[PDB]
This record gives sequence, C-alpha cells and structure tokens, in this order.
Amino acid sequence: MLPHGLIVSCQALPDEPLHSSFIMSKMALAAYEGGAVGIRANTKEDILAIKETVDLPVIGIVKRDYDHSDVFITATSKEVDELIESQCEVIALDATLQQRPKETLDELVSYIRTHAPNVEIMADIATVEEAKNAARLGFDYIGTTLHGYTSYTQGQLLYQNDFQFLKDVLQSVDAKVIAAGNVITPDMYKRVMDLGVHCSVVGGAITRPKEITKRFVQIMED
Amino acid sequence: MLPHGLIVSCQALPDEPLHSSFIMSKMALAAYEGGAVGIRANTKEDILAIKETVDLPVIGIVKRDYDHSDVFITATSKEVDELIESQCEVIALDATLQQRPKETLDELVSYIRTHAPNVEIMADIATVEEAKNAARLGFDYIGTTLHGYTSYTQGQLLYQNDFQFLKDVLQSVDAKVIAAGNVITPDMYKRVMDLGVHCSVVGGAITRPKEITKRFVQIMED
Ligand SMILES: [Cl-]
Ligand SMILES: [Cl-]
Repeated sequence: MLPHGLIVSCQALPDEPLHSSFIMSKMALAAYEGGAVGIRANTKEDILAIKETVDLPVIGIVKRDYDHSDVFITATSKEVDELIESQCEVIALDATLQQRPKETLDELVSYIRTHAPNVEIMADIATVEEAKNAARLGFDYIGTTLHGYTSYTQGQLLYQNDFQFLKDVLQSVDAKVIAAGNVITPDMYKRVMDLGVHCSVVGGAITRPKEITKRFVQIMED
Repeated sequence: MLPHGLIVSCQALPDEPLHSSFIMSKMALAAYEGGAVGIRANTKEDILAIKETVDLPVIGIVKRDYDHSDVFITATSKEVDELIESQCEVIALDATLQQRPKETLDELVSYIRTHAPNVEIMADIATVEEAKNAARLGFDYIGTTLHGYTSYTQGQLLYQNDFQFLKDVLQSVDAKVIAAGNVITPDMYKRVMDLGVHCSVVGGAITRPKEITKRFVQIMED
C-alpha cells in the first residue's frame, strides 16, 4: 500500500525537454533521495526504467489519445495490459464519466481486478459525483488529478477557495484520497495533508523545470 | 553582455542523480522555453552540450577540488583553459581572497584578459571586501555565490535581514551585481531584482529535483 507522504510524478511527454525513460528514472532517483514515498509515471517503458533505479511503489498510467474520446489516462484495456506488464504497484486511470473508446469504466475496473488481483487502483476524477462513483467501484485511492483538466471543470484549480473541491471530495468518500494536480508549493502540500488526504502527488513543481522557470519569470511580469 | 533577468544554473556534479551533459542540456532547453535570459553551467562537456542546444549566453565554471586549497570554482589555469575551449560568453571563478592551488586570482584575471579577450568575467565572492577587490580587478559581473560558503562567512545566508548582504554589495561597487546562492523562491527573485541586481542565478530551485523534494518533505517535519 502507499504510505502517507509525498508522491513525485516523474513525467515528460513527447516533445517536453526531459522526454526520456532514462531521464525519468534519474528524476525518480532524485525524488527517492529527497524523501518521496512513491512515484507516479507514464508508459510501461518509463515505469520499467524507474523500477531499475528505485524500489519505491509506482502509480502507473498510460497517456494515449484515441479518436472520438477525450479520455486519455489509461483509456482502454490495451493501456491496462501495458501497466500489468510494467508491474507497477498501483494502476491509475481516468474514472470520469466521459465516453471511453472501448470498455466502459465498470468493465475496465472489473478487467483490472480479474487480470491483476494484487494491484491497487487509483481513480483520476474531476467531480464529487465521479469520486463517489469511484468509491462505489472499490477504488483503493481517489485522486483529484483531472479537476480543472476536463471540459466541465475548465478554470477550476485544486487550491481555489482554500481547497474547497478537495474538502468536498474528503467529505463525500471514506476511501483514501490523493491530492493531485496544481500542488505547486510546500505550503499547498502541507495544507492538503492537514485536510486529511492519504498522500499528495507533486509533479511539475519538482520535475518540470520549464514550469518552475515560468513561475520565477512571472513574478517579474505581474 | 548578459541581459537583465533570470539566469538558470543547470548543474549536476558527479555524485548527483542528474549528472549528465545531455540532461543538463535539456534542463537548459527547459529554462530557455520558460523565459530564462542566460544559463550557468559546470564543465566544458556540459557547456558544449548546452551551447549546441540553446543560443542563450552561458556563464561557465569548472568545480574541481584541489589538495591544500579551499578554492574549487575555476581554481587554476587548467579550468580556465577548459572554459576558453567551451566558448562560454562569461567565465566565472571563485574571486575570494583564499590561496588558490596554482595561479593567484590576480594572475588568472590577467591570463583570461590576454588568452580570451572577447570573454566577460564573473567574480564569485563571499564578502563586500571581495566585491570591492573584484571591481579593482575589472570584473564585468560580481556575484554573491560564495556568501555563507566560506570558513569566514559561516552562518550567513543571502536572504538574512531582508538581503542586507546584497544591499551592502550593491552600495560598494558600480559593476553589475548578480544575486546568486540561496535564491530559492520567486518571492526572493523579485526582492533581489527590485533591490537593483543586474540579474539573478537560480539553480537548485529549478534544476535539482532532490533539493526541491527535500523542501516539500521538510514542511511536514517542522
Ligand atoms: Cl520541463
Ligand atoms: Cl537533484
């Protein structure tokens, strides 16, 4: 099971500067040496590289776009099969009620429990309605990952109104909640942990130097 | 000449997770895409990789330890010759009063002006008196890099007492001053720029995921 604490997301999609299974493995090493309790990573190849540098538990996804669907985080059983091959400890997937390319969400959850019975699952949700559905489905972890990153949550960011969205998720489910998406400072990490999340995912504020650089430059441009 | 704005330091010494000319070149590309106006980098191999990736001006150093000297930033003519070969726009060196392994500081400044007449020089100092000495020696830039990192500045850190050390350096010299060392947050960057530095170096807060991770974990351990 994931410990309480900091999960570092070590992702770099094609055309991002640090795109490389190799490079993400050394980023995960840095996160381990700095006190992370877990890693979140994208694609079987990055997961397998990370598993050669660190023994931290990994939350795996596969970001892959499909025609005629906006679902791109572990959309179908093809992505699930890649993640079962990766041997990541937690399989995360979009758990929105958006139209998927192939299996429905219920079917994908059933598929994972059948084919990978020793692997925990994490729901990436955008609304309280989705979070409560994920708890019904027996997800091990419910994350706020897609809040602000769907067409129906545009402009909403996790930290808005003193993390009201997170407070609403925590009140709505008894499952382990993960604060993920727009946790960008140590002060925000402390806030979400104080509100009672199991653990938090921090990505860009540690592993996207372009994103961090933009925050430094922007302070001079306000 | 260096512009005003943000210089991102892209360093990873041999024991660090990201040690790699290729990775530091991608850190530098990320910094460029985020709005940096220059790069600081360590070793000829890293600098050459960076300069083939981005056209930003580079402040070059060579960190190399020598017996019976506490000087390790561009300590001798060996390191200067490596930086001349690198074609970096600005050669930075320890500009402390500490005895060097080979050539004195004054010796190395004259050596750079005669062997690389088109290259600007940056003084990494620890004290106001070293800042004044570097102005005497005709440095183009004077940085606060070693303030708090010498045996005669122990316990001192740039940000202490609302950046009083920086205010004292700016009052003491007419040359372009660079805020470098312990510029940890966008708020610190804004403060030093508002106090009148030419530009500021930010390294580990952008390009050392281990140190950023450590800052997230620490907030929970206070
Ligand atoms: Cl990046
Ligand atoms: Cl690091």
